[PDB]
Amino acid sequence: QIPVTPDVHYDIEAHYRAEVRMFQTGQYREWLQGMVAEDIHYWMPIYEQRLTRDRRPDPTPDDAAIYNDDFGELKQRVERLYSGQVWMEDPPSKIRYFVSNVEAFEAGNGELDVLSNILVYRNRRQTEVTVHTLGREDKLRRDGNGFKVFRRKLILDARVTQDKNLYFFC
Amino acid sequence: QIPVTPDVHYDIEAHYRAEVRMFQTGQYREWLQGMVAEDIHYWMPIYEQRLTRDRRPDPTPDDAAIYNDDFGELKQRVERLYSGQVWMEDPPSKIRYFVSNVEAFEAGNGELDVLSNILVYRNRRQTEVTVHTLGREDKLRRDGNGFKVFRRKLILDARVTQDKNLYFFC
Amino acid sequence: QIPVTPDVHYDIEAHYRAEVRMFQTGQYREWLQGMVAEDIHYWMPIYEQRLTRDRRPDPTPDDAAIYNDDFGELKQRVERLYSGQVWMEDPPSKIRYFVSNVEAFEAGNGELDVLSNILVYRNRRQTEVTVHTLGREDKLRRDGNGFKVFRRKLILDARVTQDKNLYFFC
Amino acid sequence: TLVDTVNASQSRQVFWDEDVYALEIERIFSRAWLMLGHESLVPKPGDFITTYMAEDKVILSHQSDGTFRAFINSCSHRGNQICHADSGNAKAFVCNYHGWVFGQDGSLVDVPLESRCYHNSLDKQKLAAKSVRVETYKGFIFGCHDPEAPSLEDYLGEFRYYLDTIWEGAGGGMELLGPPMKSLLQCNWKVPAENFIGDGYHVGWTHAAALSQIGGELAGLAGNRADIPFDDLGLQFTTRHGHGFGVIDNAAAGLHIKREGWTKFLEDTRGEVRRKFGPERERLYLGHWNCSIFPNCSFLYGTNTFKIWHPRGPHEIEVWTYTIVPRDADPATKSMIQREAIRTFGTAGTLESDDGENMSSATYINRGVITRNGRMNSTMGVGYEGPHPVYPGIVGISFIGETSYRGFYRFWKEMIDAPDWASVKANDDTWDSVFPNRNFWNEKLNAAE
Amino acid sequence: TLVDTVNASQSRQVFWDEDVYALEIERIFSRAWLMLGHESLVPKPGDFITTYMAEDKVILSHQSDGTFRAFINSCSHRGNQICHADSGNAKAFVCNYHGWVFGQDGSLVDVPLESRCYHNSLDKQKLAAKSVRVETYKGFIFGCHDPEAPSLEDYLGEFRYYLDTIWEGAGGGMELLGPPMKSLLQCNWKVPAENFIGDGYHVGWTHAAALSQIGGELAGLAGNRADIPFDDLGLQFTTRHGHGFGVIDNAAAGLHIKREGWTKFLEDTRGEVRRKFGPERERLYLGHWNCSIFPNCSFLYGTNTFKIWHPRGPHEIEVWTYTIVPRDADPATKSMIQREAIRTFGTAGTLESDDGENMSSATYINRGVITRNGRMNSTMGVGYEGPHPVYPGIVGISFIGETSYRGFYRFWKEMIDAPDWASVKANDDTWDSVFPNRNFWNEKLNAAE
Amino acid sequence: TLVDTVNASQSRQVFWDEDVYALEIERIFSRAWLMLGHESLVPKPGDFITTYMAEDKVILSHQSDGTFRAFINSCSHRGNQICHADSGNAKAFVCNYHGWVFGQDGSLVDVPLESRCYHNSLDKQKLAAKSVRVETYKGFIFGCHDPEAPSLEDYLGEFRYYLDTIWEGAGGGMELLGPPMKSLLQCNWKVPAENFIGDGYHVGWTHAAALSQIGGELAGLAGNRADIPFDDLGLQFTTRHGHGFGVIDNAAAGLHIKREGWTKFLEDTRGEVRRKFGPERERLYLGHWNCSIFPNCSFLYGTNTFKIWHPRGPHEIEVWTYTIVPRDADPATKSMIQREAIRTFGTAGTLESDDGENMSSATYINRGVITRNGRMNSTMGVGYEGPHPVYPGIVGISFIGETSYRGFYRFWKEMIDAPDWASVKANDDTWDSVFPNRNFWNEKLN
Ligand SMILES: c1ccc(-c2ccccc2)cc1
Ligand SMILES: c1ccc(-c2ccccc2)cc1
Ligand SMILES: c1ccc(-c2ccccc2)cc1
Ligand code: FES
Ligand code: FES
Ligand code: FES
Ligand SMILES: [Fe+3]
Ligand SMILES: [Fe+3]
Ligand SMILES: [Fe+3]
Ligand SMILES: [Zn+2]
Ligand SMILES: [Zn+2]
Ligand SMILES: [Zn+2]
Ligand SMILES: [Zn+2]
Ligand SMILES: [Zn+2]
Ligand SMILES: [Zn+2]
Ligand SMILES: [Zn+2]
Ligand SMILES: [Zn+2]
Ligand SMILES: [Zn+2]
Repeated sequence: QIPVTPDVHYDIEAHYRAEVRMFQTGQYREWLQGMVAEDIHYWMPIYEQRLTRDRRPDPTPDDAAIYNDDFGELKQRVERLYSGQVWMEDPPSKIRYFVSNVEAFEAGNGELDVLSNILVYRNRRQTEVTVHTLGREDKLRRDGNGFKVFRRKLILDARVTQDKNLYFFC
Repeated sequence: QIPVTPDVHYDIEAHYRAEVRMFQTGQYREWLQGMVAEDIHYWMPIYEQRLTRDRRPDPTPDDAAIYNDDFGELKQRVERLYSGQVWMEDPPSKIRYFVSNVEAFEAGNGELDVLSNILVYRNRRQTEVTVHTLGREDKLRRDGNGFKVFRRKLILDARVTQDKNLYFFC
Repeated sequence: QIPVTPDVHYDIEAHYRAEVRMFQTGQYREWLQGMVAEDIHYWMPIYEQRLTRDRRPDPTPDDAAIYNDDFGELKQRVERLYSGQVWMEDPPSKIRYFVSNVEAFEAGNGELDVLSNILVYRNRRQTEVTVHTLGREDKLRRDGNGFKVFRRKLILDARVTQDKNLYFFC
Repeated sequence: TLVDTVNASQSRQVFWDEDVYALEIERIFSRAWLMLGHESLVPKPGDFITTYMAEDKVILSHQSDGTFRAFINSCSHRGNQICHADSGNAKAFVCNYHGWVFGQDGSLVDVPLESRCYHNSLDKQKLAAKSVRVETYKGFIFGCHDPEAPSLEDYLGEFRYYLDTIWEGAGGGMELLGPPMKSLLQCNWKVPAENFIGDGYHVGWTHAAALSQIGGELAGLAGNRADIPFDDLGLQFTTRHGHGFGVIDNAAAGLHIKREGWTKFLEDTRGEVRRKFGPERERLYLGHWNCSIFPNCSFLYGTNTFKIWHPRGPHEIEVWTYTIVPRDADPATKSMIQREAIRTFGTAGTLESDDGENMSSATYINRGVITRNGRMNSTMGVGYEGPHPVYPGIVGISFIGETSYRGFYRFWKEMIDAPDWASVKANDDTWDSVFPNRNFWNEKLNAAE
Repeated sequence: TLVDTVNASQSRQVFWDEDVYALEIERIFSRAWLMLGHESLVPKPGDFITTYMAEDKVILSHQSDGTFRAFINSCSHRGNQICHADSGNAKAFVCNYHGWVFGQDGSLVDVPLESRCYHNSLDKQKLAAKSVRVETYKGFIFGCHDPEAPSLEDYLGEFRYYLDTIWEGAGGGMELLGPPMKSLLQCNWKVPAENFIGDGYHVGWTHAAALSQIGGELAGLAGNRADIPFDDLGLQFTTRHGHGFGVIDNAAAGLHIKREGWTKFLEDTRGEVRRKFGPERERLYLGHWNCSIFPNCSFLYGTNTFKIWHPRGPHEIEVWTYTIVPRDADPATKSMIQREAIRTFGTAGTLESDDGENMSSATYINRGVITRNGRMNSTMGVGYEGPHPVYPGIVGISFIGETSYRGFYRFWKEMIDAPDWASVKANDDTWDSVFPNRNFWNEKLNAAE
Repeated sequence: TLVDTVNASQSRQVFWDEDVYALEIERIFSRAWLMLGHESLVPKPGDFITTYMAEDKVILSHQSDGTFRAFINSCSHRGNQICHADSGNAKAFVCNYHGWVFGQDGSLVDVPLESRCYHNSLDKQKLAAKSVRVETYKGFIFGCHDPEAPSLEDYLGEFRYYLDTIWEGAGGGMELLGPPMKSLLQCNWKVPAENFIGDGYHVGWTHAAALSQIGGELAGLAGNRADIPFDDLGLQFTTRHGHGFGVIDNAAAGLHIKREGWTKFLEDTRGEVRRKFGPERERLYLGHWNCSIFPNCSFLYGTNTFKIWHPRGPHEIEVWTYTIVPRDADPATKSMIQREAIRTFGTAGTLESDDGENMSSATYINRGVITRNGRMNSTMGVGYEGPHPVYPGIVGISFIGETSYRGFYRFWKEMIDAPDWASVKANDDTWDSVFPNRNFWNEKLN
C-alpha cells in the first residue's frame, strides 16, 4: 500500500510515455517484446449496470470480457495490424492517448500496483471521430533496465461503446 | 510570485492525483476532512458573455454562483451523496478527471497559489456522455504532511452547461 | 537520440505549462518574445489520405500547409489578436490545452528534440464547443532564461477540420 | 385525443411528436405571453439583456423614457445576429457582419456608406428588426408575438389575486437577481412545467435524501408516509389560462438552513400583508409555493428559485435559472437567499440534480412507437376540487394532487384546438365545467368546525 | 419499386429512406417476432433483463409461477422509465419519479399515498404497463406486439427443421451467455442482417488477414481463389418467413485455435445427432453456420457468436453481442468458447473490426441524391436454386451465394406490402413462385453419383 | 415568394428550410455544372482524385487515352464506397467489401468468383458505376448529372469573356495546387457563395484588423469611410447563368506582404494581355477579383485562394480550399502564392477566420419561427447598373455593391422554378428584364 518515491514515479511515467509512443507510431512488435511480459493477462471485463442493492460479485476473468488474452493470444492480435491485409486500416487510423493520474504503489517482491486514467482519441478517414475514457489497473515488475506489465485490467466507462470497434491497445 | 521547487511541485501533483482518486472511487468524507480546511471557500462564479468595451467588474462571492459554500455547506453536499439514496445515482455515474498544467506559486504564511486545467468525463446509464473543461485556482496550505485547500475558484468554460447537472467536486 | 534526464524533463514540462498559460491568458506578445526563437519555422502540414501501396514522400514545407510561417509572419498572426478589432472575439473565445506524453531527447549542440500530445478544447458564445487533438514535434534550444523553440511541427489528426477555424497556437 | 379533460389523461405524443411541437410553436409560444425578464435585470436607461422567446433570440432594452421595448435579435440585412452579449448598457446595437446600427427600439438608425454606396435609396424604415409586443406586471416583463392577444393583466386574470400576495405584498414586491444559470436539458418543456406546477407528490420520494438532511418542517415528507395529514398541510390552485400552484403552509423558509434575514423579513411584513389582502392570502404569504405560469415560466416562492424553460425542439430545452427576492429586503438577505436558492435548485443544486433524469427519461422513453402511442395518468384528487368561496379559480384539498396538472393540460388543449384568441375567449364562462363537483367546498367548510 | 424479387435487386432507399423505416417499424418490428433473449439470461424466478424491441424498451422477467412475461419499460403515470438496470432479481419494479410499484408482469400493484391523495379512486387495472406477447422456442425467448400474428412455432415454421439440429442437438440444446457487448454502429439494420444471413462471399476478401494467420480449414478462403470448389464445400438455405443461413462443411471449430473442448463435444455428440435428425442434418451439425433469424437476430454456429441488431433510426443500430453455447458442454468449455467468440466477433474482434466500415459505408454513401436513386445487385446463384427433396424450403448450391439475400428481401417486400398477417397468410401456397427452377435438385442429384 | 427579383429581397427560408434544400439538390446540383477540380490535380494518365458533387461522392480519373471521366463513388453490388483515398494513381478501383474491381471510367471490369458463384449470369455493362458527364474549360474540370443540360462552355456563356482574361491570359493560364484544406462550417452553402460573389461591403468592416496591419493600397478600405470614391476604385459584374464577380483596380497583390514573384509576373505578362484581350480586359488582369461560379464554386484572383462549398444539408457545408496559381510562373512563385493564400484565406487564415460567425449566425438565427418568416435585403445600388457597351452581361458601378447578389438569386430563382432546361433555355433573350435601366452606361460614358 506504500506509494512509490518521486524518482520511481518518473520511471513509471516515462515507461507509459514510451509505451504510448509505440502505440501511436505502430510499433506493437517492439512493445510486445519489451514492455510486455510472457505471463501477461490482458483483461477488459464487461461491467453491466446493476442496482446498488444487488449483492452479486464483480466480473471475474472466467466471466465475459472484451479482452481476456494471454501472451500468445495477445501476440495473435498484434500480427493482424502487421501481416494482415485489413482494408479498414489502409491507411491506419490515427490514434492518440492521453495518460494521466498515474499513481504507483509498492506491492512487494519488486512488483508495483499502478492506477491511471486514460483518454483515447481516435480519428479515421474524413470526419469520423470517436472518444473513449478508461481506468487502467496494472502490475509492473522490474525486468532489466526497465519495466514489464504482467497483469493489466482496463475498466471502460461507457456501457454502450459508441464506436465501430475497440481494437486498440492500452 | 515565486514558482515552487521541483520537490514541492511533485507533492502538489501527487496530492491532486490522490484527490482525483477519491472523487472517482466515491470517498468524499475522507476528502472533506483530510484534503479540505475548515475555513474553506468553495466558489464557482457565473461568468457572462460581455462586450470588450464593458467596464463592469468581474463576479464576486456576493454575486450569483453555482458553488459558494463554506465548510458546513460543503458537508451538506457531501452527505447527500453518501448517506442518502438518490435514485438518479443508483447505480452511480462513472466520472473521470484529467488534471493538467499544475503550476504552483509561493504565497505568504507558507501558502501556495496553484493554477490547474481540468477535463471531466462523465458517463452514466447506457449511452449518456458529457464533457466539462474547467480552470481551477486554489490556495493550498501545508497541513503537515499533507496539503489542505482553503480557497477554490472554479472557472467553467462553457456558458450554457450541456449536462443535466454540475454536481461533482473539483 | 538519448532521452533527457529527470531534471531537464521537468524544466521542459514547466516551460510548456507556462507556454500554455500564456495562450489561455492571451499573452501572445510575451510568448513570441520569450518563448519563441527568431529563426522559428511554425509548420502545420496538410496530410492526405493515401493508400498503403502508394509510395509518395511525406509533405514538405513547400507543399500545402495550414501554418508555414517564419518569426515575422508569426508577429502578423499575433498582432491581429492584439491591436485588431476582431468581432468574433468580442468577447474573446475560451481555449484550454491539455499537454501530455511529453518526451524530450538530446539532439546535439544544446538542442532538444521534444515530442508531445496536445488536446485543445475551445468554447465560445452560448453552446458552441469544438475539440482538437494533435501531435507536436519540437526542437527546443537553451538560453539565458530557459528555452526557445526554433522548429515546431504540428500534426492534425482529423482530415476535415470540424471547426470554424484553426486559429490558435499549438 | 392529445389530452382528455374528462378522464384526466394525456397522450405520450405530446412530449415527443414533432407535428404537435409545430402546433405548440404556432398556438402557444406565438400567442401566449412569455417571460422575458424583470426591471432589475435592466434597471437603468440603456440597459439590455439577450434572451429567448422560445427558439427566437430577442433583445429586451430599457428605453430613455422609462418604457421597455423588445425586438428579434437578427439583422434585416442578411439575418446575422445583432448582439451576442448576455447583458450590458448600450444606446445602439451594431451588427458585426457589415455594421448596420440598430437603435434601442430595433429601428435601423444608421448604415455605413449610405450616401456613397446605397445612394440614400435604402428604405431604413421598413428594415427595422421585428419588434416584440412588451408588457409588464409588477416589474416582471413579458413578451408576445400575436396582435390579437389580450393584455398581460387579462392573460393572468384570476391568477393575479394570488400573484399580488407576493409580487406586491407589503409594498416592496419582488425582483430577479442575475446573471442566470444556463444549461441544456434533454427533455420536453412541459415535463419541468407540469413538475413545478403541482408535483408535491415527487418531493417526498425523489428528494428524500435532501429533505431528511436539512430537517426542519419539510423533513416529514421524506418517503411520502401515510401517517401525516396532507390535506391540512396545504392546498393546490389552478386558473383559467392554465396558471396554477401548490402551497405548503408555514414552510416558506423550509429549505433555507440560513433563514435569519428571510424569516425576519416575513415576520415584519406579514402584519401589513394581512391588513392589505387578508388572512386567507396571509396563509399563502407565509407558505411555500410551487408555481408555473403558462406556458413556460416557473418558480418556488420561499426557496426563491425562478426558472424559464426555453424549448429547443420537442426533445430539448434550455433552463434559465434566476433568483427571485423581495425589493425591500436587505442586500445581505438577498445574497443569503441567492446562495440558498442556488445550492438547492441551481445547476449543481442539492434538489434539482435529482430531477435531471425524471425530465429526460419521460421524454426519450417515447422514442419507441409502441411506447409513445400509450397514455399518461393525471387523476390524483379528481372530484376533490372545485370553486372556493374565497379563493378564485379551482382549488384542491392537498398540494400533493393533480388539479394543476389537469388545469395546465386543459388550457393546453384549448390553445392547440382553437385557431385564434377569439375562439379561446369564447370559453371564459365554461372553462371549469370539466370540474364537475360544484358544491364541494360549501360542504367541506360547513361540515368543518 | 423498393425490392424486385424477379430480377433479384433492391433500391438504395431501403438503407437510407426515413419513410421506409416508418413502414419497417409498423409492418415488421411491430408485427413479427423479435429476439428478446434466452432463459439462461433469466434462470431463477424473479430474474429479469432490460432489452430492446427495436426502439421500444422492454423488461423481460422470469415469473414466480414459472412463465416468462414481458412489458414496455415505461410507467403508466408520466411515462418515466421504470427500471434502468441491465439485469438482476426483483419481485416488483419501482419507478424513480414518484414510486409507482409495478408487478412482475407489468401490472400496477401499488402506489404511494393511495388512500391519502388518490382516495382509492385510481383504477390500477387499467394503468398496467403495455404487456408484450412472449413465447419460447428451445429456451430462446421471443417477443411480439401484434395479437393477430401467428405462433412462434408457425413463425419459424419450416425453419424449425434446421434449428432443431443445433438448438436441440443430442438432447442438450444451446443457451446464451451474458452480459452482452453493447455498441453503436452507424448503419442500417439490414446491412449486418443480410451480411450474417449468407455473405460467405466477403469472408475471403474482408477477413483475409485473420483467416491466413489462424490457418486450419478456413485459411483457403483468403484471397478469393477460384481453384477451390465452393459448391461442394458448402450450401445455403432460405425459408418461407425470411429465415436463412449459409453452411460450410466440416468447419464447426474453424476459427477456434483453442477448440479441444468444443471439438471433442461435437465428436461425442455427432453420433446422437445422426440418429435423431439423420445424416443430412448431421452434415450441418459438423459445419459452420451464418444465420439470421428475421428480422434482426443473427448468429454464427461454430464460431458461437450471437448478435441482435436494435434499430435506432434508419442510419444507426445498437449491436448486442451474446455468446451461444451448448447446455451439456462443460463449464470450462463454455468459458473457452466465450473467449474465442469474443476475440473473433466481439467489440474488439479480430474479424468484427474489419466489417465496421463495410456496414457504415453502404448506408452513409446514400447521403447523395444521385447515389440513393440507384440499385443494389443480389443475383449471385440465380437459376441454381430450388426446393430440395430432403431439405425443406429453398436451398442454394454454395454458401458463397445470395439465395438467403433474395429470400430475406422477398419476405421483407411481402411484409412491407401487406397491411396485416391475413394478407401474408394468404400467400402460404405461392410464396416461392419467384424461384422458377423447380426440378433443379432432381436433375442435379441424378447427374451426380 | 422565396426570392424577389423586382425589389431585390429574399426570404430567410432560403438558408434554413428543408424542402427548399430538397428542391435545390434536385433542381441545381443535379442539373448544373459543378466544379470537380483541375488537370493539375490529376496530371498524368492514371491519376485520380475523390471529390464531391454536392452530397454525392465521385471519383474523377485521368484516363490512359488522355480524356477525363467521372463516376459516382459507390459499388453497384451493395452500394459500398469503392475508393477512400483523396488522390493517387490507379488503373482499377477495388471495392473493400467483396472485391468488385472497377475500371478508370467506372465500368465493372471484373468480379471475384464470376465463373464459380455467378456462372457468368451478370450483366456487367448495366452494373457499371453511375457515370457523370465531364467537360473541361482551360484545365478546369466540371461535372454534371443531367444529360439534357447544355455544354459547359454554353453554361459559362458570356462569363467566358471574363474567364479568358486570367485562365488564358498571356498564354499559359492558371492551375490548382493541392492538397486542399477540408473543414466543416455549420452554415448554408449560399452564404459563402453570396459573400465571395460580391461582398466588398463586409471587407472594410470585418477585416479592418488584417487590412490595417498589412497596410498598403487595400488598407484604406478598413473602417468603411465615406470620403473615398468607391466608384473609381472598382466595378462589379454578373452574367446570365448566375455567375458574377467584383473587381478592385490594381489591387491584385494587395493582401500579399511578400510579392516579388507574383507582382513581377503580372508586370511581364500585362503587355501580352493588352495585345490579345485589349485594354478593357487588361484592367481586370491587374485588379483583384472576387468571384463565385454558380452554384457553389468561388475564388479570389490576386490573393489566389480557390474554394468549393460542398453542402451537407441546409445548415452545414464542407469547404475545400485549393490554391489557384499561374502555369507559366516559376516554382518559387507558385509556392510563395500558396503560403500567402493560406495565411490569408486558409483554415487558420488571417481574414477567413473573421468570417466564421458571419456565415453560421446568418443560418442558425433562423431556428426561431418568427425570425425565419422575415426577409433579407440585397438592394445596395439598385438601378445604378445595366448593360455595358464593351463588357458583356450586366455591370455595376462599384465593387462595394449587391449587383452580383441580385444576379445570383435571380438565376437561382429561375433554376428552382424551371422543371427542365427547356424552360430555362426559353428565357435566354429575356433574363435581364429585372434590371430596368438599359441606357445607364450609354449616358454615364457620355
Ligand atoms: C414542486 C416542486 C418543488 C416542491 C418543493 C420542493 C422542496 C420544498 C418545498 C416544495 C414541491 C412541488
Ligand atoms: C457471414 C458472417 C461470418 C462468416 C464466417 C466468417 C468466418 C468463418 C466462417 C464464416 C460467414 C458469413
Ligand atoms: C469578398 C471577399 C473578399 C474580398 C477581399 C478581401 C481582401 C482583399 C481583397 C478582397 C472582397 C469581397
Ligand atoms: S448582416 Fe447584419 S449588417 Fe449585413
Ligand atoms: S412517472 Fe412512474 S411514478 Fe410518476
Ligand atoms: S459492395 Fe462493393 S463489392 Fe459488394
Ligand atoms: Fe423536484
Ligand atoms: Fe464478416
Ligand atoms: Fe471576408
Ligand atoms: Zn519501459
Ligand atoms: Zn488475472
Ligand atoms: Zn467507450
Ligand atoms: Zn495530500
Ligand atoms: Zn474566497
Ligand atoms: Zn460544461
Ligand atoms: Zn521557459
Ligand atoms: Zn522546418
Ligand atoms: Zn481538428
